[PDB]
Amino acid sequence: STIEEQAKTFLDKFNHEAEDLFYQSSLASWNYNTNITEENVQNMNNAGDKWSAFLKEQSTLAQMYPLQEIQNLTVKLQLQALQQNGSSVLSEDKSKRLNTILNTMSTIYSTGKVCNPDNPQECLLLEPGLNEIMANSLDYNERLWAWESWRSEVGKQLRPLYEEYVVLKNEMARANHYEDYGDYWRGDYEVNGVDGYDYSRGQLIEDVEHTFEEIKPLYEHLHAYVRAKLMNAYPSYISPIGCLPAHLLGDMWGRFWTNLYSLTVPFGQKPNIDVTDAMVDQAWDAQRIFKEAEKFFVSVGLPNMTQGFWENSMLTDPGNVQKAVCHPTAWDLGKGDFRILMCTKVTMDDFLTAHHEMGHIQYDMAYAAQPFLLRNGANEGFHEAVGEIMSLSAATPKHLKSIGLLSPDFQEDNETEINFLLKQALTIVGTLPFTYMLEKWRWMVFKGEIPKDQWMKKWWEMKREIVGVVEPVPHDETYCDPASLFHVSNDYSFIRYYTRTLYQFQFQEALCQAAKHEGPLHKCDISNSTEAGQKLFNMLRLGKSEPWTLALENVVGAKNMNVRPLLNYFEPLFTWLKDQNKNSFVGWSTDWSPYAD
Amino acid sequence: SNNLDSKVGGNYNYLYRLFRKSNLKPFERDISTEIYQAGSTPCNGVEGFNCYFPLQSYGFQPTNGVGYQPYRVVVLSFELLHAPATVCGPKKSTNLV
Repeated sequence: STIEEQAKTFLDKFNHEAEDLFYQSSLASWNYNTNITEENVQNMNNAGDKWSAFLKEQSTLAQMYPLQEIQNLTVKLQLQALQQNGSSVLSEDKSKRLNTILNTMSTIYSTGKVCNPDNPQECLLLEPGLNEIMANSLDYNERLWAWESWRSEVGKQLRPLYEEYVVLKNEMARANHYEDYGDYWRGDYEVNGVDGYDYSRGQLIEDVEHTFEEIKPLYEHLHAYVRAKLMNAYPSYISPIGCLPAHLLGDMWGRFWTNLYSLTVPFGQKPNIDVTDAMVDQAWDAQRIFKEAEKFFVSVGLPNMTQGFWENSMLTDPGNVQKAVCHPTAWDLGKGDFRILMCTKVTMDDFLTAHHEMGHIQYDMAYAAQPFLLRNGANEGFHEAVGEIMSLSAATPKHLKSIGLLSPDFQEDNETEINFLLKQALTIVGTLPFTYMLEKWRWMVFKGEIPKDQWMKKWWEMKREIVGVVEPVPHDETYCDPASLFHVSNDYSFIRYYTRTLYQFQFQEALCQAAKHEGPLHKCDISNSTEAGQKLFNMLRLGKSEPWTLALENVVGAKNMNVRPLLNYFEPLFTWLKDQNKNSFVGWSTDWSPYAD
Repeated sequence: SNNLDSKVGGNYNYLYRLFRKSNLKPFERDISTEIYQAGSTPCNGVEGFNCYFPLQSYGFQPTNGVGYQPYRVVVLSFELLHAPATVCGPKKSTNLV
């Protein structure tokens, strides 16, 4: 009768039919990624297109149930995705061309390559090849050759594709009553219909900006620390108060500095925490890595893993005949069938990735009791954050010595922790300003504040100001840096990494209050404490059926992101970087350039 | 029964009644396929806006989760009426002396 009763009738029947197709859509998508066959590539596209068009066919009857006459929060949040009609709100021309743009940018991203000037017969693909060379190369010219020539053949080719990427996505957002496509992902955090818990879309601009200011004192000391070490390597192109070259950042696009740890080692005479060689002594294999990971989830108070999870998991790649993607990924299928696609070697990172990939499933099993349209992460940042919170305490010497990996003779002090914290900092600290930079620059271009000619003018200007990075080769508006990103070309959220670090450290800190751990965060171990999984499972089971600020408040008690857990986790490093930077200049200046003398 | 009543590709043989205009009484079996009318839009056995087919088929495959796995349930209804009792419990005989 009423709109609340009419829509609930449509949403109850839709949850049954959508769960059947989406599960078969992800099942065919799972079977192909793990095993390469000609039958699975057809079933993946067929089942993927059926469920994609199934929501478009049902959205005609779903858009007739407005959210103003419905007082149920669940019914409104389920129709929120069905109210968006996808390609239907766009015109026939703008909808079909948009799919071509997103597919062409992915083809250029996958099939792009940069040939070696020294070896004309050797041309390395982007992934892994160009990302691997930029990872391990310490040379100035060897990095710049593949760094500049890429955006010439690729980045310049992706400029007209990025032009349609800004216009065609804004037409869909404006049809959804959104300001721009930059607000489309600002609508991922959008909350309406609850008194006091509503979240403003424009508030996210101030939210990530207020957090980045608190990241500055931790980042200024590390950026000046890395710049001081790289100054002795290239005194001509690197100023002590200046900015670092863009091709020396340690990888292709500048995402992670992790591979610069070798030069930045705090103490060469002190050990660091590594379980890679320890797993060799304990003799644990891919079957025992997830086996020892389930015992951790049971001890902390989280639900166990079903036999179908551990038996049907994909632990490696059985050659080229049936090929499995080695990039760690956790696919959510449905009906209690959860699996993880990863190539498992013996390393310290694979053990941390084990709790990371299972953390997705650990979150997936929590909300399985919710309706299908209510089955999802509350945002795009909570997906990857729930995995890391289990790996933060798993790398602690308390749990490692309890399971036997880390030898008890290992000395744990300030010298040994700073070595391990800095190795993880370049993965953590290095990501935050670069990620806050790229998404903020997209919000301005999608809005129109930046003219087409100033795209790179504002990009490199905001790059010297935010991450303190200057270009070796000046780029005009013809180049486009963000278009080559995996998230932008594939229409994915790249800001999830900036929010994860602030989400993952909050989720870890608050559980340490129930785990009876105080002081720095890395010294906290949630193992054997059952109250950790009890307070965590209550948040993980809600999903997006409740406001993401509400579920966040149920644990840390805060409605926004906070940098305080980032400070105390690196506190031994933050106080150590301040001591080493006394002879250098904290911060950076935007007036230095390697090609300007 | 997940190794029996479920198969690859789904098992549509087992259905259920998702929608009904009211709640059934105990020991009441209703096979009516009549379309549930959610709103004031007329249905009369014709699908459309606020007209939805109540019966739904369970997705059954061997990979389903434990809570979602198909289970064969046999409910034993014990009814004592005024008529004399027929079915009795087991009688186990012993040796004779």
